[PDB]
Amino acid sequence: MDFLDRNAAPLNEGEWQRIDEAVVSTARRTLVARRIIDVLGPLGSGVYSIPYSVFSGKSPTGIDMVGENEEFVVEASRRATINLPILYKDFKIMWRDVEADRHLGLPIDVSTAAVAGNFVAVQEDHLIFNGNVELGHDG
Amino acid sequence: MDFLDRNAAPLNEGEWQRIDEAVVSTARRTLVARRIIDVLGPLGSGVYSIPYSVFSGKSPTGIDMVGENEEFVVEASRRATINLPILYKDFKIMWRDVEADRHLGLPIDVSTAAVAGNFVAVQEDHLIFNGNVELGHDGLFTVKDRQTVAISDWNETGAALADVVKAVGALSQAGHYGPYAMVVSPVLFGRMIRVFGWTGMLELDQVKALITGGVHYSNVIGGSKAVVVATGSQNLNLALGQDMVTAYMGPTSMNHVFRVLETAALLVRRPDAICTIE
Amino acid sequence: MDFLDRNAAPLNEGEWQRIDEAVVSTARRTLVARRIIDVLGPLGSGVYSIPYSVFSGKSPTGIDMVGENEEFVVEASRRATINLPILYKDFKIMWRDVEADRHLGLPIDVSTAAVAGNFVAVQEDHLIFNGNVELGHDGLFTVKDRQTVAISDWNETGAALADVVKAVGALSQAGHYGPYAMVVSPVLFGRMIRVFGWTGMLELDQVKALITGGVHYSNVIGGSKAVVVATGSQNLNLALGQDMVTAYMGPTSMNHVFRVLETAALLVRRPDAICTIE
Amino acid sequence: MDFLDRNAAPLNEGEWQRIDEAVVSTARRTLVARRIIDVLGPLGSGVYSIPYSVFSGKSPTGIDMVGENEEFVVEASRRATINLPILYKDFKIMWRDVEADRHLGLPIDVSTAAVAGNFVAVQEDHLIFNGNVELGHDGLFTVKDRQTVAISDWNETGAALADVVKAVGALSQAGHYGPYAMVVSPVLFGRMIRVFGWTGMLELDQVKALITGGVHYSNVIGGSKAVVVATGSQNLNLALGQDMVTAYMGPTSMNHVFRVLETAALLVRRPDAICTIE
Repeated sequence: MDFLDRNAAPLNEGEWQRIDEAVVSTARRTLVARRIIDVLGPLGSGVYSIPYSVFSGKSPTGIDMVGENEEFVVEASRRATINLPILYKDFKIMWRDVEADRHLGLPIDVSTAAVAGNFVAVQEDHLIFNGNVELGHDG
Repeated sequence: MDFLDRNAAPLNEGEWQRIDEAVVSTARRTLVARRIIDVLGPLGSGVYSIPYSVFSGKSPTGIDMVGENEEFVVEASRRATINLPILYKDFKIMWRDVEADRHLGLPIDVSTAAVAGNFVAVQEDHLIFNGNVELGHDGLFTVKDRQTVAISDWNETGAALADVVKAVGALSQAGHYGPYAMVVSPVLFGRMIRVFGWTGMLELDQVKALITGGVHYSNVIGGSKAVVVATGSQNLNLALGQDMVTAYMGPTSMNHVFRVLETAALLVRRPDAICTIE
Repeated sequence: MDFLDRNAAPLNEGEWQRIDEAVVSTARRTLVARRIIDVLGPLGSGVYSIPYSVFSGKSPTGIDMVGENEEFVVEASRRATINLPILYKDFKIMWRDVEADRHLGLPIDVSTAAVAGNFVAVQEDHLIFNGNVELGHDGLFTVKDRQTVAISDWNETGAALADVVKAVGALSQAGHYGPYAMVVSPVLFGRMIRVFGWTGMLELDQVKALITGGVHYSNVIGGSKAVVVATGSQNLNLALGQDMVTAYMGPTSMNHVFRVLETAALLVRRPDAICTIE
Repeated sequence: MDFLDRNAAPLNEGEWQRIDEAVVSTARRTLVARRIIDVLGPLGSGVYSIPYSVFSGKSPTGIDMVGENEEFVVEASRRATINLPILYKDFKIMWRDVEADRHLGLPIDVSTAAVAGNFVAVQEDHLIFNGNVELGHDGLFTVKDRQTVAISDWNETGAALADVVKAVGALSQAGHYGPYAMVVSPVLFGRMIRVFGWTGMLELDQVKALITGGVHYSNVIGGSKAVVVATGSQNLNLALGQDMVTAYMGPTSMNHVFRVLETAALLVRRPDAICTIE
């Protein structure tokens, strides 16, 4: 992916792997929704909005030796759409800490990244359960 | 030149070539001044200020069989220098539209850049017609030496031709023969679209036949005003420092911010070569 | 573009050529909007929805001697997105004829395909000009921030020219200079054909001298109304997904059913760039 | 093409050619219908009958997000078939005149051939506009599902324009947008040549601006009647069979005798495309 700048930053891959693992593990601890609800995708950055069918209707099932009838199609009661918001939060790693890890081996204070991961995970859950007014997302 | 980060923005040069085109094609649409007033330069970014002569006065010409007296030198009624400000506006290509180009193929919404280019061009015109108070510039409606003509009620037929004739009168008496050009606020320009007498053409066609440099219009000029110019680099020029260009500013937030900028200013070399009808 | 089964119909490619030309030669003779408004793309099949930016309102341009203030940023009045509907109608080639009139030496009767192309281009116009209620598409005659001019009684001479002048006033006041274009209901267009003044040429041609991007009519515009549009991809685009094409739909009985479709929507990028005379 | 028997006539190629050119050119000067109804074919030779379709009624049009409903079909409302009669007239060339025009140097008299061509073409037009009872053919004034408009007194100023506006209204209601063409009896056409009024143009030139397919006159439209046609091969056709040709038909006395023949028939694919003003 292009948008994700990972080369102008000073941090090595041995830092990135720690930071991402601290985010992933903090999410997997924090989240409730990805227990009750399955992940779809992931789809990449570029999908701004998704078309999705609404079924919301009760209809029978076919039961015959050859199944002549075609009454039994599942009907999309409405084929609506939704736009995918960004949830984000931002955190600083001090230049002192970077230069320390780059000479003295003192590891980055990735607890910042963990705190950001926790806060975005909380916002993900809040979006899912409570919805949001301004985005118009029903929850 | 290095002050514009043509390689630091994420955009490929095809997208640069679409963004510059989406600026230039709205500059050319929007600008009136460059149709009236000749461009001087462009000079490059470094030219922070320009000295210019102001021949506001009149002084006698010699006539002699011998050709000896030296009183008959032209002065410069004042000499002055004017500073070129930066005109600029910022347009903000949001980051996920880049990925939507990268993978969904739907190209970038450069219409932000077009709207910025329009806002820059409108500021260029606004500066040239009405010099900014804070910078202490003067423009064609603020120059104090200029000719003036009392505007009539152009709701009457032929009154716009009459006032144009007055303005060509005053310009001629100032020593400025044509070709004149004129710019009209659109509330009057609409009133110039009438049949005139039985002459078998519009009143505007009379004015365009007399004002052979053409009649233009802009909402930049206040309502019920017009300005008439004895065209040519002899009388007015528009200096360009850096001609209108697009410059990056790095990422601000995740989004990519770009600046459209131009440095230009009006030097009124002959303040008697202008009449405002008002 | 793969979902159209050129190979599953019985028709050979010469018989496809016949019917595609039968569609295109009826579309060209009826499409207005593609002559008023720029085609975006076409984006290709099934590009289901398009994000776009609406730039109503204004904010100040920066003029300063050095670039130090970041307030001067372009932001849309809203980020927006629109759903591309399908326009379609079907026609049913009878299976007998496909080898009956073959041995009459008749080329396949394409007449229903022409009728389908017609009804497609009619629904296209009806969507673009008049919007749609069910899909919620706003059209040129419905978008709420547009300019409006109260129409004069065009039974007078020059009244239509005066209303066109009013419309170009309301567009130019908003900073949208030409080339404009106009589309008029034929009940009005039939009264714009008048000899004007002593000029010896038509009021409609005076308008075309002013509205240089062209004047047109389509019966879709109900009653006495017209719309004047500041042309160009900066102001409006016709979004095309699937450009108009014919698609096979398999047998039915043994008769062959064909579909003609296009997917298109109106991108009102600038509501203020439109004025309706009504 | 055995029935032409061109070798059995005495005439050489240069003697024959002018007889065909005399026929063809007078047909071109006479055939009104082929200006406004498209020729189909010509087909084979003499082919006895053709199947065709009537698309009466007006199904709605598909605007939908998915394309689901299949009701939007051109519903072939009823099948039909028609038989192509021969139209013919015979012209006769005396052996005395042949010999005089071969030894006595005179050019061969062909003044009969063009009169046969004329009486043929006038019969073809009378067929197309008025049908034929004995064959059960119907024409533009006799097809049953056509629109009608009550003709006003075309001695009043503007009456013909107003009635054509009514007819174009009715065709618009049928969903036939243009281009329209129209054919008028001479008694009315001589009433369309008036100054329409202060509009300053002939009423006929108003109608020609509204009826862009052109206005025509013909003998076969008896009395105060006119017809308006939503042109194009999707609404009407003329099917020729054998396009107008001369056949040698064997001596009587020593006089050579020739036949001019035609096989055209009217296909009324959409009886709603026709309005008669009567």
